[PDB]
Amino acid sequence: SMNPPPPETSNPNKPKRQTNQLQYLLRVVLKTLWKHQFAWPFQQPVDAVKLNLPDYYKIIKTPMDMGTIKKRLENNYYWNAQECIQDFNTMFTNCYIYNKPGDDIVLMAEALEKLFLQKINELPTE
Ligand SMILES: CNC(=O)C(C)(C)C
Repeated sequence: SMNPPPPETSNPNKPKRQTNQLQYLLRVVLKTLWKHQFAWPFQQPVDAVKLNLPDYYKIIKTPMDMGTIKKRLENNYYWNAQECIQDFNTMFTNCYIYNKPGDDIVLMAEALEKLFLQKINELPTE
């Protein structure tokens, strides 16, 4: 029922890059999803205490959210685009694993994911 530490956003010994694909992931992909009317449940780690979801972190062992992704991107945490794409996919998958099919949150994730897929389809060549 308690919250775990959030995912890290800093790790000085993890090697890092700033690539054109990672730049697109921030300027286009994250910015597009972040501004959406359905972004709000996804802009920060799930607070299982405030939301009264005592089993959330029993089920979701690889938490991820756009607040974390945003900080990772702003702080150049990633080596490659794949790492960041994986973080978005973990976020959507978690939502679909935890929640009931058809729930509001699922529809919200689906709307964000559709946009994510449309933007990733035009990920620039390196
Ligand atoms: C991303 N948030 C969720 O999946 C809830 C469990 C609905 C708070």
